[PDB]
Amino acid sequence: VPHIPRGPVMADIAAFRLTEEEKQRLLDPAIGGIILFRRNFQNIEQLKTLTAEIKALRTPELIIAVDHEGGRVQRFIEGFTRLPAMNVLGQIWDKDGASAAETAAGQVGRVLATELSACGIDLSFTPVLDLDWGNCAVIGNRSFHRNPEAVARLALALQKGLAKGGMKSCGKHFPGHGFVEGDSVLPEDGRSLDELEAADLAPFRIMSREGMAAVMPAHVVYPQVDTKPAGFSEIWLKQILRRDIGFKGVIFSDDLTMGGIKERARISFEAGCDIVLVCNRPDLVDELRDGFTIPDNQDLAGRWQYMENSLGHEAVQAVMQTMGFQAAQAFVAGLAS
Amino acid sequence: VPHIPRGPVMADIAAFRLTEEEKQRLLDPAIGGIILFRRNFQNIEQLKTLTAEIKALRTPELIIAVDHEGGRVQRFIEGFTRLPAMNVLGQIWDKDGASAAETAAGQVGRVLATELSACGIDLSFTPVLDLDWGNCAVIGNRSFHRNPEAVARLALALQKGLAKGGMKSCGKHFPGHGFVEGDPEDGRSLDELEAADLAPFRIMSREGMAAVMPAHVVYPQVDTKPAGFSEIWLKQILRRDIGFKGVIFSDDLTMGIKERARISFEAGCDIVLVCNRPDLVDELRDGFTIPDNQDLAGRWQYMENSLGHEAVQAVMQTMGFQAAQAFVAGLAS
Ligand SMILES: [Zn+2]
Ligand SMILES: [Zn+2]
Ligand SMILES: [Zn+2]
Ligand SMILES: [Zn+2]
Repeated sequence: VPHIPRGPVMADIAAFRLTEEEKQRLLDPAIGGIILFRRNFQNIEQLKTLTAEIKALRTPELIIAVDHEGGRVQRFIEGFTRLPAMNVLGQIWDKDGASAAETAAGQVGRVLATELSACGIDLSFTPVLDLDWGNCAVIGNRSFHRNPEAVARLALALQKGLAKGGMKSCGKHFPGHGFVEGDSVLPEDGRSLDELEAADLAPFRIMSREGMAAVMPAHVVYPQVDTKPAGFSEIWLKQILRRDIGFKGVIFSDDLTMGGIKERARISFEAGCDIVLVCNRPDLVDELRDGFTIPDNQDLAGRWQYMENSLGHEAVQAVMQTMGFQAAQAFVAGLAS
Repeated sequence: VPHIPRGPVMADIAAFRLTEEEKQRLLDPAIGGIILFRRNFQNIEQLKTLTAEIKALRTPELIIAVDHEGGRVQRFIEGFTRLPAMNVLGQIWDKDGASAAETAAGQVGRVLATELSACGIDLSFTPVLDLDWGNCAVIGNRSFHRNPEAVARLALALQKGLAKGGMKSCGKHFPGHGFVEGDPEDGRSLDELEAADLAPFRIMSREGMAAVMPAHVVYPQVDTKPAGFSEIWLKQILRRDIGFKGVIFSDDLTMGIKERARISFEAGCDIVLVCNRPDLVDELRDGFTIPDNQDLAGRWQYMENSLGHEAVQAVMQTMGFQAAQAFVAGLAS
């Protein structure tokens, strides 16, 4: 079982089980982790088998992630508790007050993460910290609330729940996707940095302070700060996110599928990304990995490691048998109806 | 004032008033219409001035469109009635029953179209006929309902309202954007789409829907080309099988351009949209051959607003319209 450091590329796979070609690809030093999609999911039993065999290829084990937010962003459905859209928690905040909503967000996080950890998943790419300005359809119900104070506190409560199911969090989309319109393309947020500090960046600050492991940048240009999109901007990622905010976690790149690949990757690392995502294009991963120079980043190993699931298979299966977890499942299922 | 047929390209503009360069571009025979966005809107007074000067360049007048659906897809805010997201009407259907929800959809259509016609706009790109399978975030609240029967009936009621404000409708996104994840491939069979997602498109086409926008989605069991570039979807299924006689607008071709345009026309689109990239419109239009389409002129004409300058301003003064505005405003709060 080869001992290889986790590389700075997050790739993906085609269907329900690894091909021999995928096995060889995932052994390349360039690769440190995998993102799964709905096309990789048939049922719980099959997913466990898939994650186990990904994990087995090398050490430290490849990090496995998925987009389980809730509502209309939940890759794995059959055998999982159906998760409410995050705005449902924003609505509880409005109706029953902040305390009830925090408690509810805690439960949602616990159920979401715990069911994924049972299947060998390390991390869910959640929460959305984007504010509901009432402008962006693609975000839409995925946002907790309009108010940055509610988004922050519900995001923290969700994160505590996620940690009870073994997972860290990944905030998105830095520095804020909520103000642009998004219903079709690369959109423009025309506001000043001061305006974003007052609202959209506040949850990112708060979450970073409280141990958020990772961040995904917005596919959005903010011309008052930089004409480069956030994912390709030294200003956003190094000046603002690292130095000013103090964030020590992973910065994922923008999806590099959109020079060529290699050039797109180099620009992302230069802008300050730790890891680059390359999805639905194993040909580009092949092109990228051949003769690839792993850029100098002594912080990469620890950043990957921080996202490893803290819970073992058996401890999570055991806690899923308890009355307390079953009650959490029923509660969370009820918020999704 | 040049007499030029409306070409098969729908282009756009940069800001609040036409530049001299945009005037020259919009005079090119390739262009037949304009889509406006939020960046083109400051207030009602300025919009009227903008549409008037677009209209004045040539005859027949360039068709002007906009994405006013409701909720988080509503380009023009200040001075307009704020429109509810379409799922709000789906929720009324569930709570208060189909009849209340149809009545509500009627009012929303009327207010949406009427306020846009007052500003010189011809068409809103609505309704979304995509089903709420709970899969697609980009559609999200923009969909009426999960059930194809409710989507169809609310889309019909909305369409009747739109016609009272002078507008035809444009159903989207054919053959159905609701099942894919959207935050892309729909892996289902044609039989599965006939059973649900295509039903509203059939119903709406049967009841006189004038236009359709195809999905930026590949359905590999029917064709590995996306719906917008598929002879199978647009000619075999939409024209011959369904019997649709209206406009097929392309999806946004901004992703060379000439080749992308040719494929869309060959696949069966009437008109191609090219947005946020006036450089690509320039590239496209230079030495452009307007493809053979004897139905194009009449298809454009059918989308012209049916109400005049005076007629719409007059109906906006009536008690009945004011009541409609208040009702619709209330659904959006
Ligand atoms: Zn669309
Ligand atoms: Zn985006
Ligand atoms: Zn995203
Ligand atoms: Zn789409």
